Amino acid sequence: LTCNSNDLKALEGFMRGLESSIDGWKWNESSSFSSNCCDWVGISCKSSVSLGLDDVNESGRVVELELGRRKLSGKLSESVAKLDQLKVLNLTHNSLSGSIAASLLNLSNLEVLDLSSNDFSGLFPSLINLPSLRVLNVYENSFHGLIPASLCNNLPRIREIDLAMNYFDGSIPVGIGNCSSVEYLGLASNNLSGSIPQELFQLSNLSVLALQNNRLSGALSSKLGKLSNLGRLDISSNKFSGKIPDVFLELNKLWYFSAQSNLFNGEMPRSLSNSRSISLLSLRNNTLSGQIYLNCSAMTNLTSLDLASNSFSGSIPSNLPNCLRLKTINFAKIKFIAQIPESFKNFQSLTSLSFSNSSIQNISSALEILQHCQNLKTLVLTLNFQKEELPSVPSLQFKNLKVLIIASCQLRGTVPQWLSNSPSLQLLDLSWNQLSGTIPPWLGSLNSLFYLDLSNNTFIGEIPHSLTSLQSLVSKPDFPFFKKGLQYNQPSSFPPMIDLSYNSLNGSIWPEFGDLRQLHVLNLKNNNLSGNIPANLSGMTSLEVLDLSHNNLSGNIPPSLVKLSFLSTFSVAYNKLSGPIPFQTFPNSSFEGNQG
Amino acid sequence: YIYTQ
Ligand SMILES: *[C@@H]1O[C@H](CO)[C@@H](O)[C@H](O)[C@H]1NC(C)=O
Ligand SMILES: *[C@@H]1O[C@H](CO)[C@@H](O)[C@H](O)[C@H]1NC(C)=O
Ligand SMILES: *[C@@H]1O[C@H](CO)[C@@H](O)[C@H](O)[C@H]1NC(C)=O
Ligand SMILES: *[C@@H]1O[C@H](CO)[C@@H](O)[C@H](O)[C@H]1NC(C)=O
Repeated sequence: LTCNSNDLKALEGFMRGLESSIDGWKWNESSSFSSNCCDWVGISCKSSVSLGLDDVNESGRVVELELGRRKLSGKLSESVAKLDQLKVLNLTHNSLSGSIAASLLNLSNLEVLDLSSNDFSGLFPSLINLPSLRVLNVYENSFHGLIPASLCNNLPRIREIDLAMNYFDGSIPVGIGNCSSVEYLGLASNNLSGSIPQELFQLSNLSVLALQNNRLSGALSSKLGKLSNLGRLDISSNKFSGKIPDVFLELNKLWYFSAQSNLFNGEMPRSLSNSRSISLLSLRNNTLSGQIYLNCSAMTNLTSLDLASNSFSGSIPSNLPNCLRLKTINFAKIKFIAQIPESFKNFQSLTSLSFSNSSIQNISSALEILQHCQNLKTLVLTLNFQKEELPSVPSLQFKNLKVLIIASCQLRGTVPQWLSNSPSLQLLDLSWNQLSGTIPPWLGSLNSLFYLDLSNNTFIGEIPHSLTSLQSLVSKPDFPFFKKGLQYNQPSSFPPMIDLSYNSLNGSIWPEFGDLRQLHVLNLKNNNLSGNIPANLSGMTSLEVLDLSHNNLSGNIPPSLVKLSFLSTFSVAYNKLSGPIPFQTFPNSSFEGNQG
Repeated sequence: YIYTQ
């Protein structure tokens, strides 16, 4: 309750290292805030008696400094190491900088050091004496150099070591094997290199090992089988090569395994195909090969499977619907040279599916099957079914479908009306096909649709008026997409768009487009459009991109469109237009090919 | 267009 005087000196030193005052602390000698540091915010005290200090003069001792998200700036003063009873130092998510005093890593009573999300820099101190530390958390800072080779010399109680999102380099020190009690080890997102020292596989209590985003190389040792408590293993984005070891019977707690973007080859180990515990599996972007085999009686926890962008061949496994928890499958860039199995009509757990660029044949059969997966919300068929016909068979219904992408298939046919059976559609991409006919008016009736890519087809006739009444354009999970490659994490990462470009469309642009106030992107380029440009286009308040180029448009560019305050890209190029322009800031390539 | 990988 009454602040120890030596702790006050120490906290005073701590304040001196800061750029700005902490509210509630007595920052200067002026008796406004109380002088008792135990009264201050972020400071917790315990009596000297309860800490087992036998001093005749009792006092409250500072046991906890909890400063998270305080906008603290400046260095971490060497004086903090003068708080000899400090158990918890939590400075997470502040603006702090400078290097770390070796004195801090000398505190005998410290349980928790959380410096995460700051700007700290320099070498990490090589001598670390923290006999009481449970938690070493430096995640997201600017530290560089070798990980201290002596790191585990004195850390007898260590549970969590998080060095992730820093600049550390070199190999994982062989001494890492002496952190016997460690449960969480993150090294992820550093500069680390070389092979994993065999010594790491001695850490028997390890439940989370995160190595992703480094330069680590060599093989993945069969000694991995020794880390028997592993829940989560992430080796993604490294230089690892060879085969994935067959040790997954031994890791029976492993629910998360990500090896993606490595050099792995060979078949998936059969034990992984039998793993009872595995929930998230991502092997994508390797050289893995063979027939894909999954034992669905065994893998009852499997919820997400990403084998994409691998060297596998053979058929699409027909037993997959029997993995009854499996909700998401990314099978893209596996060259099946096959049809989707009929059993897929029974895959009722499936919510997300991508066969993109997988050599799938017979879109007719494929869709007649997949319509029966009642929970399917997203489907990616891009780059398959080359030159085939997009079936108009009316009996097709994808009821819960949110996202439908079949692009760059060169598909013949028209926009099929059975798509109106997907009333909750958010994203539709039919682009880069051979599609013909007119653009169906019922598209305007889809109240959740914010993204429509019809571009690069043979479409003729008018722009349907209903598009100007599109509700989501008028008014206000993991398996990412790439746009042709820029990554988008979910459907809503795509800004609302109408792309009708590279068709034969005719008629004019409707004034009612000005009703679409949530539209970010309108691309009408390379059509046969005629008439004027409505002044009502000034009504689309969210418009960023408007490309009318390569059309037959005439008249004046309405000065009113100057009212579009977010408009970042504008092209009227290669039309026939005349008169003044309101906007001096758009390049000439935007106005060129007009006369006037 | 959109693909996955
Ligand atoms: C640090 O404190 C923040 C709240 O400010 C908390 O969310 C975080 O878990 C703390 N760290 C530890 C190791 O308890
Ligand atoms: C695939 O992996 C390689 C390393 O093997 C990496 O450099 C590349 O960026 C990865 N590609 C994608 C799209 O993830
Ligand atoms: C599709 O697959 C082909 C053949 O592997 C490859 O060359 C191309 O880069 C892939 N394209 C996309 C967008 O996946
Ligand atoms: C349109 O689609 C074809 C067929 O894939 C493609 O080769 C061409 O580059 C595309 N044109 C534009 C401008 O997108």
